[PDB]
This record gives sequence, C-alpha cells and structure tokens, in this order.
Amino acid sequence: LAEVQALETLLTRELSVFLTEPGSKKTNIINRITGKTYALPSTELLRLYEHLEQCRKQGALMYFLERQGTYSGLMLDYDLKLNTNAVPPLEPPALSRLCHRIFVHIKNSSVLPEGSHKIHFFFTLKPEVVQGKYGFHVLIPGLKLAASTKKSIIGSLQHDATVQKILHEQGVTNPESCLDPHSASVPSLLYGSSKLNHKPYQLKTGFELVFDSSDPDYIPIHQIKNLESYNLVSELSLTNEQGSLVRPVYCAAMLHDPEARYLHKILNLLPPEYYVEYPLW
Amino acid sequence: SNVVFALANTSANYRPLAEWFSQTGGKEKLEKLWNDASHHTEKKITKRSIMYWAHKHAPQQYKEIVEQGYFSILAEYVYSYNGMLEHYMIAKVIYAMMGNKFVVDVDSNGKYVWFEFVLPGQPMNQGEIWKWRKEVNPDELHIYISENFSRVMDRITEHIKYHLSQPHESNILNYYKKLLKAFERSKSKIFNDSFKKGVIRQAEFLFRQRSFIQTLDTNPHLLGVGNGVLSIETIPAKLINHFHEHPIHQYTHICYVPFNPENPWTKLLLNALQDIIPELDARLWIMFYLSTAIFRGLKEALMLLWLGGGCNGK
Repeated sequence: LAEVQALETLLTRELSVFLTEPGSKKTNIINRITGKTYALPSTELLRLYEHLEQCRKQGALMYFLERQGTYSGLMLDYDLKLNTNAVPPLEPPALSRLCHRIFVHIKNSSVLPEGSHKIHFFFTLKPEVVQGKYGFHVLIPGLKLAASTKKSIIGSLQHDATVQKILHEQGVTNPESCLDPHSASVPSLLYGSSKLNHKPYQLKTGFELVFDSSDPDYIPIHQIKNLESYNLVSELSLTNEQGSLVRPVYCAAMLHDPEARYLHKILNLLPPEYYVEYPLW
Repeated sequence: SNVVFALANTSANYRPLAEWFSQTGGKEKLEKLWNDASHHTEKKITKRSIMYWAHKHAPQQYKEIVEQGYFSILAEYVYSYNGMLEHYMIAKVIYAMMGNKFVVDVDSNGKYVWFEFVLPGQPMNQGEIWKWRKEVNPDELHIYISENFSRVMDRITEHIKYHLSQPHESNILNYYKKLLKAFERSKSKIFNDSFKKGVIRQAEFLFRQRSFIQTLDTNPHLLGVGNGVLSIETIPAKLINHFHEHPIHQYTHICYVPFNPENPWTKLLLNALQDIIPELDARLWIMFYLSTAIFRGLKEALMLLWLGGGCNGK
C-alpha cells in the first residue's frame, strides 16, 4: 500500500535519527510493531501525524503509542463490563454530561488559567462488545496538566456518583471500578492504533467546552460538527501543541526481540503440560 | 609492516601509505618508503585482513559502510541494465559480500572445490572452528544467496519506491515504473534453483585464489587444533582464536589445547611418565624425541626403537 510505503520511508530514511534507547524519558513516540522508540521534535511529530492520518483513513494496521510524561493532555481509559453484548447507546446527552462532570474535577484541581478558554473532549469507542467487555477513551489533548494533577482528577472521577449513574443507565455493571487509575501514566494509543490482538477505537463524538473565570457558572458544551475536516491523529494527540482545532491551554504545574522470526517456538512453549517436573525440568 | 603487506597487492599502494602515515609524527615511518622499495615477499596478510582489523573496535560504522557499498554495487548494476539481473551481477555482489569466507580451487582433476571459513555460530563437526573446510557444494552460500542477499534486494526495491514517490515529471515516473516492474519480475529469480546454480558457477571464477591448494599445510609452524589454530613460531603458544590468513584445512579434532595448566590431569600424566625409570642429571632425551611430531620435516632423521618387554609402557 502506497501510504504504508510512504510511512516506512519517513520512519527508516528520516526519523531513524531520533531513535531513543530503551527506558529513555526523552521518548515521546513508541512504534510497538517495529519495537522502535523516538524523541520527535514538534516539526517531525506533525509529519508523522500526516502519514499516520493517511494510513488511518485507509484502515492500515498501526500500533503507535505516545508517552504522557510529566506535562501533557488528559486521557481517561474506561474498561466496561456490560449487561449484554450490545454496544451501549452512548448518545450526545450522556457523553455531554460526562464532559461536564470531568470538567468539575479539573476545575476543583485549581490549576486552570484565568480568562476564557476552549477545551475539546473526544470519545473513541471499542468497535464491538466481546463477552460483555466494552471500552471508551476520553481524550482532552489540549488541556496540558501535570501528571500528579491527572492522578488527582482520575481519583475524584472514580468516586463521582453522577458518572456512576450515567454508566449504570448505559448497562455498565462495574461503574465503581471501570476507570483505569493509571490513565495518567500509561502510554496512550495514537488515534487509528491498537494492541495487535484488538481493533482501533473509533471517534464517535467530540465536544467543545468553553470556560470563563469571570463567569464560572456558564460552561457551554457543544458537539464539534466538522471533525472530518481536521487531521484526527494530530488533534487527538495528548503531546501535540501544533493542532489546528486543538490549541493548548497550559495549567499550573521485554528484551528477547524475536523480530517476527524466533517467537514461533514461544507459540509452542506454552502448551507443554510440564507443570510437575521430577525428571522433566 | 602488517598493513603495508596487506595493501601491497595494490600497484598504487603508495597513495594509501601517504594517506595513512600522514597522521603522532611518523613522517612516512621516518621515510622508510616500503623499506626503500623492497621486492616481493611471502604470502602475508591480504585485503581480507583489514576488515577484521576493523569490526573489533568499530563494528557499527564498518557494517554501515559495507552495507552502503553493497547497495551501491547493486544499484549501479540495476540502473545500468534496467531490470535484468543475470548470474554475474549477483555473483559480483556475492563476492563483494562474502569474499573473506569462501575460496575455490581447481586442485587435482580440474574440478572447482570450495573452501569455507567456519565461525563459532556455525555447525561444525568437532574442531573446525577457525580453518577452511572443504566443500563440494557451497551449501552456506546457497542459503546465503536466498536469505541474506534478499535483504539487499528489498533495500533496492525500497530505494526504487522512494524515487517513485517523488515530485518528478511524467517521463521519469514512467521510466521508474518500467524499471520497478522489470525489477520485480527479476527479483524472484534469486530463489530459482537453476539461477542460483548459475550464480555459483559464475562466482567460481570470481572467488578464485590460484594458489590455495598449493599452500594448504605447507608451513610446519601452524597446526590444526580442536579449539582453533595453534601456532608454534614463538615460545608461547599463540592459539589463534580469530580470523586469520593462514590457509590450513586439516585438523585434529581431539587435541584441544588448554594452554598448559598444572591441574590434576597434568600432574597425574607427569607422575605416570616419570618416576618409573631412574635418570641421571635430569636426562630427557626420549620424551624430547616424543615431541617434534607437530612439525612437518627439515629436522633430524633419528629412528627410535622402544621395543622390549611384555606389558611395559610401550
């Protein structure tokens, strides 16, 4: 495929010069398919996002992660157990109310800057329910938060009675324990990417929330209408600062490497029945 | 001396000499000038030694520069003849790529027998570790043409695709498309058995040595050992455990020299050999004659008779 070939050329010929060592904090981008780690400057991050976006629109297999580090956008990872194997409705009013409640906790952290600011919420959903297991990500990529503040906001969100109600009325049986408390620290999948055993989450709905410190009781939340007009890998990225839709608002602060060849014996080192080993160890 | 005998095969070796000894002082080795223009010498270390002079202190840049050379040779062969890759260009890249591991000679009956240098990450018999083994068919090269060289094949393909995905004119794009499709039809030919046999029979003329069988085990001071190559030029045993230019083929799979410790086995062997026959002023003639069997010839013509006794140490 042309756009995959283009991404391959960008990675090997050009971005190879930004390859980081294993466990290097400088790392912002992880390609879990090639097992490569990169520290991309903003210019080269954007070029990557243009290629990943073209690959996304053609349904290409991607497994890119961004590292959140100490100061970046907020991601909420919900792992739902459902009543049934039916995708829950999750219509705009429920998602709109979720945004409001998420914002109340952000505001209560006291780190928002004074003045008038737009922040965008994006809901990406697991494409199907598998054995009653369902998922969504809430991405607030533009709202640049300290890791410690994200952890605090996530702690508060787990105990939110209104959020638990919304999730319950959607058919969620684990509304108390569905929000991953490590949402603040885990590397976050780029839009169009997934674990190799899963399919990528799909953008259902995005919302624009405006807050004004002078008028704190007015918190307008509206659906974003022309989402398709933007580079979604770009806009949804927690570490991006050069989005068009998403403009930053700054808040107060495995080594065996088989390389697709040697792992085959791994596939037959599991179904030995060799638990008990008197001579067989 | 090592590098000057290494690159003395070049007729214009004085320019690499002036390049190398232009670096603390030196001044052309105080104006030695190949020891004031010495004549030819014995078969010392060759060009194939220099890449083993490297790769032990700088492996990454050496690997990158040889990969770039491989890509350059294959790219000039592909661009010169649009997509057709016949036996000789593949043989030329293979000779540039494995030239320090394989040789071939015409030893006895006019047949081209191969000799492969072995590595510790290879299946040997018992003791072929750092010496040439005789082969009728280059099985390692047959695997290497299809496995390792295919990586250079996809590298050339990736470069062609990168040149195709460029803002050029229409005629350049059409030429690159024609080159890519002809190249893609010729890419699978490196897995064909007849093509690979032709590549081997063409590289038989390119991997030549012209003197390899003539000097195989000619010198007496180099000995085939199970752990590698044993040398007895100097007083300490060298025990060559690296790449070398010495073209020895025959070996002993059971010698396995652990230098010379003073462990229990050596102590009991010494107690077995001596303290049975009394000697005066440390007489040692008979077991000194037990030595010098690791030499070829040009020695004393003695003739020792051990006969005598029924169940003695004969």
